[PDB]
Amino acid sequence: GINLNYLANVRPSSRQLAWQRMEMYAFLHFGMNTMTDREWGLGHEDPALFNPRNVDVDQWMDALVAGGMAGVILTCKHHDGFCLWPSRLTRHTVASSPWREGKGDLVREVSESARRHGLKFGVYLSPWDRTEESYGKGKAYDDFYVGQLTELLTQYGPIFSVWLDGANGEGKNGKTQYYDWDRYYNVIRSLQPDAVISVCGPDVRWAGNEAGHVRDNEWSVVPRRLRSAELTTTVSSQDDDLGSREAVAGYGDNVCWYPAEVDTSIRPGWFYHQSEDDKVMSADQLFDLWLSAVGGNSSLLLNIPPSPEGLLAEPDVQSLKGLGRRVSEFREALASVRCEARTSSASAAAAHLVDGNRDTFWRPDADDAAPAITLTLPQPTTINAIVIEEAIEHGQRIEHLRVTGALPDGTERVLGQAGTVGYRRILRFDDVEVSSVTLHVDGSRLAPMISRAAAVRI
Amino acid sequence: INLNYLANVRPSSRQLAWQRMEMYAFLHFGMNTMTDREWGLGHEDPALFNPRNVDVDQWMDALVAGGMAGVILTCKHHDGFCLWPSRLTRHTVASSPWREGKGDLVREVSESARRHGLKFGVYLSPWDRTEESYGKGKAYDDFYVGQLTELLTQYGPIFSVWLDGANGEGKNGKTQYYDWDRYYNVIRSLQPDAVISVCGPDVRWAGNEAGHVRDNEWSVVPRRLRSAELTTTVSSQDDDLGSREAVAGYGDNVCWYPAEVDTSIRPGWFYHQSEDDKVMSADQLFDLWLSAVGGNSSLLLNIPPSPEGLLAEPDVQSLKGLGRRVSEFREALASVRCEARTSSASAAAAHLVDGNRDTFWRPDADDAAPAITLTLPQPTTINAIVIEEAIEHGQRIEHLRVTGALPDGTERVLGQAGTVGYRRILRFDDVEVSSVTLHVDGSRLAPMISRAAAVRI
Ligand SMILES: C[C@@H]1NC[C@@H](O)[C@H](O)[C@@H]1O
Ligand SMILES: C[C@@H]1NC[C@@H](O)[C@H](O)[C@@H]1O
Ligand code: NA
Ligand code: NA
Repeated sequence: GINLNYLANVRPSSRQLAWQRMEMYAFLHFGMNTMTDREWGLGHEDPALFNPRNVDVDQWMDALVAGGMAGVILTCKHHDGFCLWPSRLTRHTVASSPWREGKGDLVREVSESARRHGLKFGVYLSPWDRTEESYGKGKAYDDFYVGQLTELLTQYGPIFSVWLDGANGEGKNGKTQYYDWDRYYNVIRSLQPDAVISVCGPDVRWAGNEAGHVRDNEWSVVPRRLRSAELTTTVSSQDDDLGSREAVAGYGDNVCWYPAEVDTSIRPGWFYHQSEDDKVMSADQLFDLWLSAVGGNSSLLLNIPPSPEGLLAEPDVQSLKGLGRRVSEFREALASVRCEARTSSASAAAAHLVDGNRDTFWRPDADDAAPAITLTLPQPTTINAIVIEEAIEHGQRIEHLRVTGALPDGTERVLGQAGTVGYRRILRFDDVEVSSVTLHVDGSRLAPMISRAAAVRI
Repeated sequence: INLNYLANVRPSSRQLAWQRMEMYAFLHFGMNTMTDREWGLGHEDPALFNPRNVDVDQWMDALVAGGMAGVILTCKHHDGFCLWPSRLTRHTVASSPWREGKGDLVREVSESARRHGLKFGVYLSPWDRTEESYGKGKAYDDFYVGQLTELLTQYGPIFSVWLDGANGEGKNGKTQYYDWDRYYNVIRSLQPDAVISVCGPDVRWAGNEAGHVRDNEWSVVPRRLRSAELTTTVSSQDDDLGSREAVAGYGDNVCWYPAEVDTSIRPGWFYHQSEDDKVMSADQLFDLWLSAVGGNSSLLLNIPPSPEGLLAEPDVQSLKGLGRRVSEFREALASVRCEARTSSASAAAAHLVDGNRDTFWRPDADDAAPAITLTLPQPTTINAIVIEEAIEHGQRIEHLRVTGALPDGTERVLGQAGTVGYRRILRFDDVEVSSVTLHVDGSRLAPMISRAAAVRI
């Protein structure tokens, strides 16, 4: 009652695959709310309030390179409506502020610094707008919104992500703006075709919470309706199960590649509050989050907000530095781990599991009824995770994995189990000394294609 | 008019990769080959599909000698006979005596194209004169998506899915409103790198099937053109689709949708022995290649195999001569020595002459007369200039005048063109010159030019 030949062959586009390989990148919420100490601004704030001191975006970018970020998404306009560049379409921008004597352009500062530091740059441009007078008027706000997309996507170099937040607090009897999303997506495709359009867009799906929670099973192949879920019995982005066989079977081919992005902040708020400088996630908590998301088929978008004194604050910088060192050490441990890989079938391809090469993989024969990989360590070694990666250019297929370990006395234990793998599963467990592990890939949609398997000590 | 928008409309990665193929082949083959028809009536007996000695390697060798980059097979034409054993119908090769009923011509072509280094594409006719669900609405969308799913998952990477808008039902036949959006989700999800062509958003049917190339071909056109073959009107046939006058009213409702000129080596698309004396010559095919690949148009050239299983000798000879003339042109081109000088931004003049498609010259924004002079080492007989825009970043040139400085120090106007886009090849009579100057005197914002050359074809 399920079409595996379709589901098992749904694949990322070029832009989705390149985005997936970024793994973790940063959010920067900065703007009028940094000055008023707000999470949501009421709107119509006086631009005179936007006077941050000593802004030094290279300090921001140095910290994000120390945390191993692949890129940065700036809030160019948040829901309050204040624009961080001198848009020709509104006076509610940095050109009406005293910052840099009215001659400032923070989108220009950030995008040029990001480029010098080897970080890709993306833009957040809030659909909801509490200041713009055309908002709630229909086509007039669509024209304004498209004009501001055109400014951001033509004047600031390559854009890797356009992030379209669905949050809207108009509520009961407030303004109604039916956005022309289709029109917006033609603007973004035409002007930055390599960008991913995220959240209220077709390329990247909001994981469904903002607390850093990661699903036990995260399917990148989901009903196509989820691309509309944030745009205006219901299938919602927050649902735990979006892509099981049970959930998707009745949609047939009305399914697509729409992979999750887990967005969360290093502080309780998105914007900077000095009151929260003792509530900054530590390096160890950030690394547990990175292991959970980037080892859970979810890209990680971590926000770190600059203060009204122009900097990323010292606790945040320390946590970023710590996170980048933990991830650098883990990636070197992964790259350098040695073991002999043996397989249940197709032994000629076993070496593709342990070659370091994300474009080679092992695929069991179609009649291998118990696909498995055994990784034998050079001597008894203490491990506490396995890492497995599917060659997702060709689809996402794994549905269950059981991991067993053979201990040095030759007895065996089950170390852990997982459902989905996708871009990467990092299955963690208690520290255990083993001579070998066996990954039993005992549920899959058609034969799985695995580009890496490893046993490691985090 | 909004030049900051229009001058920045760009191809997607798949559209850029497709444009770099330049020319590739169509193979119209199937039931109509056996019935000697251009359009089949439908419900033909599969026993009539009995070609002798089908040898797809003979076809792919001939396409490699013609310099094709890939091949698009008619997997199912309007008559509805399928060249692979689909599970969705019995109107296929499985019900024919070919290959004792155990054949798959889509497999044979796709595997032989891969062995020959040719990309593979699929033509799957939306109009179907046999399939029972045609005209019922969603039941035909289910059949059609089933067949896309077979073709896009069983045969390796697919570079183009070619969705013909031709339909001969007429006023009292069957009515089928295709679910195009559903079809595009199927093709994007199974073959994301494929370009969806004709009745699709990635590649635009040029609007004739005679090999005619527009004087001005804009890849940036009103977005409504993507729906023009899907059912004052704007039509794919209009000579002017993208001038400032035609597009200004549309604002941002424009997109990148580049033209493909499709035509056949014979008067018909399928093989007719009667047309064996009507095969275009190598010289005719190479004039068509210069016109289209020098006219911001991809060229899709059909060569039809016969009921005897092969591309016929005149076709092979024409393809061979075409490939020889193209290779000689590419070598005359890579052989030219010239110094480039520019009107502004001299630091990037060398990007015009480096052979690198990813470097370009762009004049300064206040250069009022952008120009390139190409000086030859000694007087040299030429008869074309080649100029390419860096189309990854958009299409901007609107007019070009080419002058020649002769060895006596006098000068002439050699020719003029409007658009450039991927490549303009501007041809003129043989002339001996010391240098040429490409005066790019109309553009949407500052143009970005990745190649300028003067050559003798
Ligand atoms: C990333 C978060 N998305 C919801 C929005 O309401 C919050 O203010 C942050 O921008
Ligand atoms: C390529 C041509 N497109 C129109 C169709 O009616 C013809 O038979 C050919 O297939
Ligand atoms: Na590998
Ligand atoms: Na160049």
